[PDB]
Amino acid sequence: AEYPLPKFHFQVDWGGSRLGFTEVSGLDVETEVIEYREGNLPQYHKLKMPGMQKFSNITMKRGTFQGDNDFYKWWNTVALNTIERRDLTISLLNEKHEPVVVWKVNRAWPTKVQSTDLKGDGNEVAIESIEVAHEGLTIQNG
Amino acid sequence: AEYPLPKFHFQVDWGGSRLGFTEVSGLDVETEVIEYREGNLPQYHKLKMPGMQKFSNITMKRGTFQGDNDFYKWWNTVALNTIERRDLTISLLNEKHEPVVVWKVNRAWPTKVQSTDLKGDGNEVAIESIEVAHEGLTIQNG
Amino acid sequence: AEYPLPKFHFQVDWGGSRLGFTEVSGLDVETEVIEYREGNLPQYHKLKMPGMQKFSNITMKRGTFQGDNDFYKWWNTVALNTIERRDLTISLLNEKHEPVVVWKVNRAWPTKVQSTDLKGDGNEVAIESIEVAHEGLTIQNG
Amino acid sequence: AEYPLPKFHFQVDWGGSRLGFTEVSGLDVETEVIEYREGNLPQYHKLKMPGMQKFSNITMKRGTFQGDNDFYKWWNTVALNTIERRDLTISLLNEKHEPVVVWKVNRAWPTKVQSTDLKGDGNEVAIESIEVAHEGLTIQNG
Amino acid sequence: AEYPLPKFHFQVDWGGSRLGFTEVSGLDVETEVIEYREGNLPQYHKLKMPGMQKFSNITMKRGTFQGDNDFYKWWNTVALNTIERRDLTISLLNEKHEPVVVWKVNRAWPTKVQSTDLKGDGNEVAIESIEVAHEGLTIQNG
Amino acid sequence: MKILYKKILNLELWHDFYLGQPNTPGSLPNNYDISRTLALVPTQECLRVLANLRWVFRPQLYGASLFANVNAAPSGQFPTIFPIDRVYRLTFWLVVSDRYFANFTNLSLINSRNQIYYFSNLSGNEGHALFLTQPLSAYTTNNEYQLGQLVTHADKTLESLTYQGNATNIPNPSDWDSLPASQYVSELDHLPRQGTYRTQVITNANPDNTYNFTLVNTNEQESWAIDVIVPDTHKSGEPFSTSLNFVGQTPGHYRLLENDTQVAEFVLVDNSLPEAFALVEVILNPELVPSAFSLLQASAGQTFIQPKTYVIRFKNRATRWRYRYEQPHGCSAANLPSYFNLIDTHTYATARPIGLRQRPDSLLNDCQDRPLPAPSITLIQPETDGSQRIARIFSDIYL
Amino acid sequence: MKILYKKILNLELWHDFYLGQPNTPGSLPNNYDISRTLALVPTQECLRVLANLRWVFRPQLYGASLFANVNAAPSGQFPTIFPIDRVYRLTFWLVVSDRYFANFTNLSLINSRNQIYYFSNLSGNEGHALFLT
Amino acid sequence: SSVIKPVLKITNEQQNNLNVHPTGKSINAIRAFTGKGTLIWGARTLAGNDNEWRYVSVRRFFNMAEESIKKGSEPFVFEPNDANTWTKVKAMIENFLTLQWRAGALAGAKPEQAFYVKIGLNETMTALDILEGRMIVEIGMAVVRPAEFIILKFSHKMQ
Repeated sequence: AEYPLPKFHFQVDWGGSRLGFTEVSGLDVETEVIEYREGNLPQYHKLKMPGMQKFSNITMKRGTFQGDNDFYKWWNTVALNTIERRDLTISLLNEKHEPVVVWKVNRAWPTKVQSTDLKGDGNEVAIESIEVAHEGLTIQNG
Repeated sequence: AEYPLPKFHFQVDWGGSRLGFTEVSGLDVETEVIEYREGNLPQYHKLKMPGMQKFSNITMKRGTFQGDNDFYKWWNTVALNTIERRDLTISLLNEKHEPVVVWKVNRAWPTKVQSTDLKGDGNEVAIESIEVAHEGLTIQNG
Repeated sequence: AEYPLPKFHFQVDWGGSRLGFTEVSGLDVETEVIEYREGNLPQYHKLKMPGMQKFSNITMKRGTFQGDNDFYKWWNTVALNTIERRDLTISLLNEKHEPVVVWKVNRAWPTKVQSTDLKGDGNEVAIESIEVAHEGLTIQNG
Repeated sequence: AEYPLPKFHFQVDWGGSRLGFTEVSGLDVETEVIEYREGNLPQYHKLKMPGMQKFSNITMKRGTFQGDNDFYKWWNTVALNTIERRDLTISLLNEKHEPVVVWKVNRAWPTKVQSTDLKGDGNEVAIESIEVAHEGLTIQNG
Repeated sequence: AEYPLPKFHFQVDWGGSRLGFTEVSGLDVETEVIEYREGNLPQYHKLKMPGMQKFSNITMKRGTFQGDNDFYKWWNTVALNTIERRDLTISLLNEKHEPVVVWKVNRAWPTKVQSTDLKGDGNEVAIESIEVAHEGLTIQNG
Repeated sequence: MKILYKKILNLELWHDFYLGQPNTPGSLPNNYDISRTLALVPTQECLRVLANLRWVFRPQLYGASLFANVNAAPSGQFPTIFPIDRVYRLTFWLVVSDRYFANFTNLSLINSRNQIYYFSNLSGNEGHALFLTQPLSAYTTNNEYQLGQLVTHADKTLESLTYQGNATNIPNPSDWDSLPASQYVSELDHLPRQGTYRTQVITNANPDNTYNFTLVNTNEQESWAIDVIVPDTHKSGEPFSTSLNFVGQTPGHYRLLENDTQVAEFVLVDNSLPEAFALVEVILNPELVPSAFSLLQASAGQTFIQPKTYVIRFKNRATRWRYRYEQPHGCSAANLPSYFNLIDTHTYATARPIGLRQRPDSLLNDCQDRPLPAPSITLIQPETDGSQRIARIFSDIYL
Repeated sequence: MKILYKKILNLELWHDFYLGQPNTPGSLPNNYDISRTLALVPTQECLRVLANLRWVFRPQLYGASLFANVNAAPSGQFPTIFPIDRVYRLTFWLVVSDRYFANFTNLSLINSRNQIYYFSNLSGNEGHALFLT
Repeated sequence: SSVIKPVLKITNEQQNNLNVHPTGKSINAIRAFTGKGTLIWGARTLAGNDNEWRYVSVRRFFNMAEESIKKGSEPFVFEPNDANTWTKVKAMIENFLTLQWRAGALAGAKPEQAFYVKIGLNETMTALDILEGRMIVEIGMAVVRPAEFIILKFSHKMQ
């Protein structure tokens, strides 16, 4: 309550079987600026007012396990213009595992899935990524 | 008065509940150049005169605390083309905490809010950012 | 089954004589977003729905041996608009050499072949690369 | 005040079920000029006075949905020289979902209907258009 | 629902073997306007009423295959003022490979056939086009 | 333009989770703070009324304050810019910020989601402070007290430790604790909350008659009225239900009457702030608030300010502490602290309830003389009786 | 709207590859798990019938369970929202996840690719358990 | 459709007693109008004096919404009764209500004025409810209501 929070203890509800994600990025909101000026205004710069909103895609990365094929499962539910949409919840936890900051996403479906690359000299774990589109985002703190 | 000033002791009045910002950048002013030359001028380069003014957006970064949801609060007061505008004051303090340089911003409303990213291996604090548009800026020193 | 997998023990079936590849990259799938909004919608951002699919080219790198001229052999089977197409299989193996993750490629023909560069001061092995186009990809895990 | 209105939040009453379009254009009024000069006038250019009025056709565009065949329905009510005429209302809405500027169109009937074009490589939504003739137009602001 | 349809999955019944095209355009209907005004009318603009109907020609484009000479076959069945007329059906398909929107074209015969152009530097497929005249068109949705 | 402001009201909120029990209450310490647990919020009517009166609201580290705009007289008395000689009414929401609040606050554990608390300056209770709560009842003989009840007796305040179906002539010292004399919050402030639509039932519905329903607020002003006409095919004597709408009223305490008879009493709510915890009302009326609580004097055709300080106070909860183990502990009934009770080889619990504090002064020692950690405030375990009554409340510590 | 649910079925699956032979069978240990070797999957008819009956299916670490929607009576007996007094039939697929399963499971080594196993509650065999074999 | 005529003719004076009655029981009419065919005229329930359940469409909509909420919040049976589940449930309910608002079913300028959801220890629940295993959620919604009566007033213009 008095200390600033760290950024390494979180969880994601995505209607998937397993949990334990490595990276989650892309949480933004924006509004466009509209500008205006008429000829007789004594200042020689413009006036500004709000416009339309814009939201970003969300990226998630996790490690690969035997028997788990969930990213592909969700991506592959796509017909011509129909797909299975889900509600997404992201929460940041503190030392006593209590949800402190919550991000609520609306109508999210997977737009991209990327698998790992194979290197004969690579001493690292295999990681996979998913990219998701949505129609809304909301922040709740305290 | 004889020494040059450092750049790590400052404060921001933004009509918000808490204080203690990490980074503040974007404080600029500019005027456009207009060029002109007629055919019979003995020099073969142009003449220059002042034009219109231009101002930049301002970015601020701060750390995340439990119970504080102020950036989102201000951003979320937006109707179709109406929003709550505020007067912004930024001041640089010296060793005895006396305001020395003051920047006064006119009509500022938040255009963008970005939250932190989550890393399972990140040993750092979570930081959030806001980007603000305005219709004026003025500098006062001494 | 409980541990995450590494990324350095794999094999490739490509209808070629030899095996032992160094690098394999390019395994992705994607769908395009279509956006829509009508004038009287109370939200001022757009709706999103799925579109067409897209697949990437695949790159493979291996070391050069005396007597082996297989990349060139496959590339050189090209007539005006006809070529020899093959089914490609990529598999990731675990400690006991059991196929765990399988990528199945459909109708793949080589679009590019690059040989090594020669340096009078280069203390490295000579490596060659191939780039392949295909009309489909499928993931099988567990 | 000091800020003007945007152009993306509107609605149309036309007698059909849906109330959301993507484009509405064609809202104009005009009067012809008549010119006159007699031989002994000290100025050597003409005098001008008002004449007859002229109105334009109105175009509307919207996206295609399963089960909705309303443009065709209205167009197809045409006998030899008789047709079903309707009163048209167009309104530009505000934050409180109310009307600010209203266009009232008198005696409208559809003169043209255009369906979408089909492209094997087109990643866009299908859109249809209607063109309407009328015998009057009136503007109401404030 | 809330989502519209895309424009890239369709089929054409025209009497020939293949059922796949790359472009289909020209689907329109129109009625002329007749205008009238008498001298003593208090308004100084005209009254409007419906007139005669008008239909457009339809254009179709497809790629060239060995052994297929169907456009020419249909065009070449022309005697002095007699020709073979066909019923044309165009349908926009859905995920279940069914029809949603149907255009029925009555008494069609080919008025024009255009073959591809030959370029020594052209990296594209060869495409051919046909242009068709008809005596009627009808739309069926839902 | 000279503008003079003077404090006119003090509103304080106390909690024994931080303060404890002082042997004689005075003021709060210098480091007191609840700015992260409780908050006061003016309503809309309150805002416009404060605007009309030229008064200023201000939050504080202990509560809030009000400032009035006055004129500087030579006498030392401070008159308002104009005489405030009508009746006025000011309301405030009380909102909770700290989760787990209902665990350390000694509230009723009975399921109540249609009720709300209420505090006012029409409660008397002027003892060692100006308490906005109702006066605590007295300890009597032959009554029924639930576990958790606070009463008054012999210059002291008594807390209940167990269920008693019939009382004694003299307090049984194994059922009651002994605290200093003060007032707190109790179940005497738990009023039923209501929204916009009501279902009212008339008993012995008589088709030959009518009924006039009315609503009366704290200032004894009628605010609302309708009529209901029972149809002439209704068999006389059965109940009859009707629907009522209070859409245009301002939230607050009201009494619903039918033809010169009280039928109901409730706090009306408009769901402007649905998650509010309590409501506070402050009244300006020279006839209803006694002189120990009023804030304005009237003399010489003017009004003069009198600053005051009102107090609300919450008592902490008390639980029995139970130490639980993973592997067996070797302590016995013959080597453990006398204040303990051995349950089994992995468990022992205190014999009397202890009060939850943030900085509990002294901790308990083990049979091997070692300090034991205090409980946490995340979980409490009430145990129901055969008759589905609360019998005990524990806090578990896993070692 | 009060909705009360109560467990109505226990389905367990045992394997001696993990358990061994206890001298007298009781319950499973506290760390039992086959969630990565065997799985129960309702069919489509099963899904719509469970919907009509207002029952809920749930996988478990040892098998699965069913929950019924009941009314709280004073007697301690729990009646269903309505009388289920007709004949009903519920089916489930049993799927194997672990390869090499046919090596440690004591099955018949004779080539049978046109046969399948079958278990029911019409087999009697009520000894120290309710055996579906 | 496929109708010739009603068997009886109803007037406005009879409609006054069919539509409103002191007992609340209401009768919706089917009437013929010159040039328009035969139309359904009246949309009230048998509880026509009830300020909440006067109209058919409001009750049917409420039935639909609560059924969808039940189906959405069924999977959490036999899950831990703690803050995380409460967060997830609230998210699901709010997303459904937002989708309903944006189609024109609910009144309000934003989703903050159209509905609210309350679930938690300081909202609708207590420790006793945690021990019992009960979850309580409160949902408020503002629906749009129709216009039944249109009144026209005529005058002679001053001249």
